Amino acid sequence: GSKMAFTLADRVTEEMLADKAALVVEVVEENYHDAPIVGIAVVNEHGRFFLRPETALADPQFVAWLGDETKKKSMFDSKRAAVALKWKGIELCGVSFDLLLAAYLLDPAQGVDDVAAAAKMKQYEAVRPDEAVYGKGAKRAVPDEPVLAEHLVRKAAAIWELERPFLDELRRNEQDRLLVELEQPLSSILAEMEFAGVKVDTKRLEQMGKELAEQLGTVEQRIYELAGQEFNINSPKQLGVILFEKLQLPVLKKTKTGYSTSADVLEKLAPYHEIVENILHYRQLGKLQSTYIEGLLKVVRPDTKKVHTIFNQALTQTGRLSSTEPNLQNIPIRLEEGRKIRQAFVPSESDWLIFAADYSQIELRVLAHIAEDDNLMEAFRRDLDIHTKTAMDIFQVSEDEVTPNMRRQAKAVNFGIVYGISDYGLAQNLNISRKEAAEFIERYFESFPGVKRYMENIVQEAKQKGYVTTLLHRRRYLPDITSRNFNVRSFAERMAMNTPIQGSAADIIKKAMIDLNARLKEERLQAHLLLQVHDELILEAPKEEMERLCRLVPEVMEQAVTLRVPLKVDYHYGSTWYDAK
DNA sequence: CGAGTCAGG
DNA sequence: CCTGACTCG
Ligand SMILES: [Ca+2]
Repeated sequence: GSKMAFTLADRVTEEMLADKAALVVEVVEENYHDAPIVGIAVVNEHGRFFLRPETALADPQFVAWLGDETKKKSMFDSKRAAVALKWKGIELCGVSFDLLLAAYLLDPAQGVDDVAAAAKMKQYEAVRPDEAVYGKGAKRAVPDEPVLAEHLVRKAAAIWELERPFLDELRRNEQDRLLVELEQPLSSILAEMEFAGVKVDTKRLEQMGKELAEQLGTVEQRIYELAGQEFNINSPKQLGVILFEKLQLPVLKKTKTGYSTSADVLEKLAPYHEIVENILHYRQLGKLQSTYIEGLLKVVRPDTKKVHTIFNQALTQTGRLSSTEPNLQNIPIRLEEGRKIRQAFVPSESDWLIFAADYSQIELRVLAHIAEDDNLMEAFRRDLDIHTKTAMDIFQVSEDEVTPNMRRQAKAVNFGIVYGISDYGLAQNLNISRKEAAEFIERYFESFPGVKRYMENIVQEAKQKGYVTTLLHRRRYLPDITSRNFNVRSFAERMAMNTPIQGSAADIIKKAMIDLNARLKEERLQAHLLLQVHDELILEAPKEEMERLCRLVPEVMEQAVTLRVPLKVDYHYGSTWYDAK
C-alpha cells in the first residue's frame, strides 16, 4: 500500500473548477436523507484534490461550479450526493456519467455497490472497498482525515479512468443511449421524488394502530383458549408445535426447517380446528400493526411529517426500481382492511390532491408485442377483458358461459405465462394436479401459438447469445441456461422468458417518467411525481390542476413508446392515496 | 443473520 | 418471475 499523491486543500482554487472532473461527494450513512457529507474529492486535468465539506460547501465559487451544468462531472451514485446536497439547499447539475448506473447496465448481476466493485470489472484495483475503509456493523465509522482523504481521492481517480472503458462497452452493447438518455436523467427525477417525500397523517395511523391493538388483543386470547395455553404466535416453530403436536392437525407441507405454517397451508387446515382461522386473522392484523402502523410511524420525519424513501435504481436484475426505508411499493391494496393504510398518505399542501395513473396489463401487452401473437394482439386491439378471453379460448366456451372459477383459472394462467410458469408452478397456484395444469398450458398454446414460438425462441436466443434483452436494450446474462441441473436450468429458462417482458415494462414506465417530467415543466404545472410502483405513477398537485392532469398524464404514459398494441392507462385522484381509486 | 412469512408488482 | 420488512432463534 503505497500512497496516491494529491493536494489536501485548505481552500478552493480556480484549477479545482475545470469543466470536466471526476467528483466524489461522500455520504457515509446508508440512508442519505439529511445526512452528513464527510469529504469531497475532485480529479481533473490539473491534478487531484481533497476538500473538507465545511470549506468547500461554504465557497460560493465551488457551489456555483456544482450547479453549473456546463461543468461536466463524472461520479458514482450521483443520486446519493444530489439528495444529500438538496438537504443543504445546494443544487448539483451537469452529471454526465454515473459509474454506478454504467456498471448496472453492463451487468446487473455484479451487485456493484461501491466504486471498488465497479473498478474490478475493468481489472482496476488501486482503490479499496468502502467496507474495508469504513467497517460494517455497529463498527462502521468515518476514519481519520488522512485515511479518509486518500480513499476519496482513490475513488475519484478510479472514476476518472474508468469512464472511457465503461462507455466503450456500453457503446458496443448499444446501451449508450440507455445510460445517457434514460437512466441518468431518471436518476435526477428520483432524487426530486425522494427529496420531496410523501406527507403522512400520523393521527390517522395512530388511531388505526389503536383499533388494531384492541382486535389483535381479542384474537390473541381466543387463540390461547383454543390451545389451552399461551405461546408465541409469531414463532413459526412454536405455532407448528401447537398445531401439529398438541392438536394433531394433519401435516400437508413441510419447510426445509420443519412444519409449514404458510397461509396456503392454513386455509387447507381451516375445516379441522377453529384456532386456524384465528391464527389467520391474527397474522393479517399482526402484519398491518407491526409493519404498516409501527413501521411507517418510525420512519416519518417529525420535522415535516413526511416519509422519504430511497429508490434503488441499480439493484433489480430486470431493470425495475426497488424502494426502501420505507418500502412504498408494497403498501396494501388487495384486502380492504390493509388498504385503509393508504388513507394515511396525504397531499403535502392544503387544497392539493393525490393523482394515480396505472398501465392496464402492461406485461401481457408487452408479451403480445414481442411474441407478435395474432390472437393476443387482437384481444388487446379490442380492449377485451383478457382473463375472460383466455377462459373462453382455453375452455372453448362463449363469453357468457365463462364461470367465475373458470375466469379465476385463466387469470392464474395469464399471471404465470409472463414468466413461463411450469406445469408444477401452475398446479401449485391453482390447487390442481400437474397433469391438469399441463393441459391448461397446452390449451393456452393452441390459442396463442405466437406465445409458444416466443418462449422457444427466447430460450434458444439466451443459449446462443448468453443473455437476453429488453425493448430499450437492457441486458441480463443467463449462464445457467446450459446447466446440467434440471431445476437450475428451468429457473434460467423462466428468467429468459420473463426478463424481456418485465424489463421492457420497466423501460417503458421509466421513459414515461422522463417524458412526464419534461411535459410538467413545459406546462408550468406545480404537479410533481411522488412515487413509482412498477406499473403506476403517483403525483400530487393543486386541485386546479386535476382536469389538466386527467388528460396529460395518461397521454404521456400511453405514448412513451409505440407497440403493436395500444397501451391503456387508468387514472384516479382524491384527498388521500386511498381515495385515488 | 438465515429462515419463514407476507405485503406489493 | 421481480422485490423489502418484520420476527424469531
Ligand atoms: Ca412477537
